[PDB]
Formats: sequence, C-alpha cells, structure tokens
Amino acid sequence: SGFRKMAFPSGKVEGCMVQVTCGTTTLNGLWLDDVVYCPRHVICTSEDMLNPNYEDLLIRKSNHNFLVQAGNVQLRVIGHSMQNCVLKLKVDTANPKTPKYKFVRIQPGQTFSVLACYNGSPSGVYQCAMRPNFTIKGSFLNGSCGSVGFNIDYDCVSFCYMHHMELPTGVHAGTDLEGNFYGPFVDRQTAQAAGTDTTITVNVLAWLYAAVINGDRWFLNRFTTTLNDFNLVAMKYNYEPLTQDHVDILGPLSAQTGIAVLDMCASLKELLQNGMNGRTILGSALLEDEFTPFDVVRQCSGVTF
Ligand SMILES: *[C@](O)(C(=O)NCc1ccccc1)[C@H](C[C@@H]1CCNC1=O)NC(=O)[C@H](CC1CC1)n1cccc(NC(=O)OC(C)(C)C)c1=O
Ligand SMILES: [Cl-]
Repeated sequence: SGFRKMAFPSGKVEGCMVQVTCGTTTLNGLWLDDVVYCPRHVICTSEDMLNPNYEDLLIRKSNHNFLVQAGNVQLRVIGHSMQNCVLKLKVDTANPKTPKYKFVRIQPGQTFSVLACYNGSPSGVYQCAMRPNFTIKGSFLNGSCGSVGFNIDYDCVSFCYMHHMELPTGVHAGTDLEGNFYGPFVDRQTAQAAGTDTTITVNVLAWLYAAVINGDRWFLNRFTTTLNDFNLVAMKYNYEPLTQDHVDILGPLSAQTGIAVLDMCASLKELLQNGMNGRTILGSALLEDEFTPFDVVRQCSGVTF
C-alpha cells in the first residue's frame, strides 16, 4: 500500500557518468564501451550560441582539446565525431561498468527517470513525463547539460533523453541518444517557446486506477460513456484525445480493479466539470498525469531490476 512518484534505481546509470571539459566549457557525458556521448554545444563558449556553425567549430578541435574524467581517472581522447546534436568522443578505455542498453525514442506521454549530474557527479534522481509539447518539467541548473533520462527492462538501460536547454517558462528540452530533439527546438540561443500543453489523459486514468487500488474511490459514480462522447468533454478542458491504443494499454488496470475504462472515463467527465469539491485523491488536490499505466503496474505489483 501507498503510491509515490518513483524513479528507476540510478546505479546502473551512475557508473556511466563522466565530466567532459573543452576549453572553458565543462558539462556531463555518458560513457559506454570506448565512447562518451555528450551535447555537441560543449565545444562552444557563451559567445558561439547566437549562430553556431558546429562543423567549422569542431573542424578546429584537436582530440587533446577534449578532457574526459571518470572520478579521479582521465581518459586518452583518440577519435571525435558529430551525429545531429550529440558529439561522440572515442577513448582508449572501455567502461568496466557499462550495462546492457538500447538507445530508444519515447513519445509524448511516456515517463522516465532523470539523473541530474554536475561535473560528471550525480546529484539527484526524479521522474518526469515527455509533455505533449515535447518538453519536460525538470530541475536543472548550469552544468546539468549531459544529464540523461532512462527506463529499465529488468537489466537493460533504455536511455531516451539527453538534457540540452531551459525554455522561457522554466521547462526543459533535449534529444534522444542519436542527438535529435524532442519537439521543434534547436541547440542555439534564439527565440524558442514550448507551445501550448495538454493533460496526458491515459496517464490521469492510470492514476485513478492506482487510487481505486489503494482504497480511494469516492470519485466513482453510477453511469458510463462512449469514447467520442468523452473526447468531446476532454478537449474542452485541454486533455489529449484518448485513442483505442490508450484503452488497450489501460487493459491490465481495468482487469485487476474490476472497472471498465469507459466507467472510469465517466468519473473523469464528472471531476473536470465539478472539481474535487475540497477533496484529495492519493493525497493530491488536482489530477495527476505523470504516471503511465506501466508505472502503476510496476509500483502496485512491485517489479524489480
Ligand atoms: C546547459 O548547456 C549546461 O548546463 N551547460 C553548461 C553550463 C556551464 C556553465 C554555465 C552555463 C552552462 C544549459 C542548461 C540550462 C541552464 C540552466 N538550466 C538549464 O537547463 N543549457 C543551456 O545553457 C542552453 C544551451 C543551448 C541549447 C544549446 N541555453 C543557452 C542559452 C539560453 C538558454 N535558455 C534561455 O535563455 O532561457 C531562459 C530561462 C529565459 C534563460 C539555454 O537553455
Ligand atoms: Cl497537489
């Protein structure tokens, strides 16, 4: 019993963090086999941000311009390389601590654990969701860039995020491990803004199921609805459209609780149109959309890694 925001254990990923310096610019990298992955903007000083010609900057970078450090150990940098927004530094030394891992690309709505790091040293672990506007509500200070986001499949680390920038509103953007941004952003200092955000409907539903499971069910009622009847009511409260794909995945939680997705939906319609009426749900005074279905099975069934 209980239900918390909950991150994967970070130890598998702690052992992969290094500190990359390049002139004045120190940030964090991810050491796997004989290869460190970091943001290409490590080559840049605070000047170069306005319109960086990354190529012609990197063309003037000797491998002895790149310092790498795993704790108290320096590596010999031997080969560089640029792929999209991620720079690949090649080192004499494979990483003893390298776990099994697939570079993957999450879609908006999917959650992951962020290991905030500074100077290649881990500070903290927390959960976020890739927002539908392709941003994240992180906590990052200067030097955080290179910090990565990740999920775990028993023993395999699926890295899905490298951190690159803060947007006007105090929200954050970055890339997959191939160095492609989530959403429309670019890695220079221009006018860029998040764009309008929506509530991750399927995740809010999973939350409610999690709530039912932990004996919180005042919010329940004696009716149902249809998808499209609901998808009307949702858009008028700036919720995402609930796709048959989203019902499929909510399957397990529907099964276990003995509640049809579409009955829960009706309980949502109520809450949007009426509020919580001075009440909490799993001790929250508004609707939580940063727990996926899997994160709810994970935590209430108690999977391990
Ligand atoms: C990241 O590059 C980083 O940590 N770099 C190392 C560093 C060392 C010493 C001093 C500064 C930075 C930062 C991380 C940012 C800063 C604070 N919180 C973060 O998430 N990213 C940037 O600085 C980023 C790099 C650009 C994409 C390639 N950047 C540069 C310039 C401006 C902004 N953002 C911005 O102007 O928004 C507000 C909040 C309005 C300042 C930016 O994110
Ligand atoms: Cl709250």
